[PDB]
Amino acid sequence: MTFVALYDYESRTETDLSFKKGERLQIVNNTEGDWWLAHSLTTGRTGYIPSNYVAPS
Amino acid sequence: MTFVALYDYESRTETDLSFKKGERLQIVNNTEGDWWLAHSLTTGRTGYIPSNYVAPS
Repeated sequence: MTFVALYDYESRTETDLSFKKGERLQIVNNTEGDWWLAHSLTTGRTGYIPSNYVAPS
Repeated sequence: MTFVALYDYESRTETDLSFKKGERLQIVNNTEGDWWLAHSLTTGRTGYIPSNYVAPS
């Protein structure tokens, strides 16, 4: 349930978490699901998506 | 490899993808890994993290 940061990470947006190597992090249960980088074949746009919003096909 | 959007989603940041129900989406292989919502026990801050940057403990 608990994880440790392996590397420093600096936030790029208002929503990501900055952290230093060694921090202890706990995953937050979330209705959105894991986020994935996705490319829309329909529109050609690309960006992160909430995985609970999609299904295989 | 291909997914279908089950719901409309409007972008909240510069990095997420907006899409409409029915779009076909392809996952992009990514060095960052899936993103997770996490709470730092070390700093008390909370936000999304790249899962490849951490390890269980």
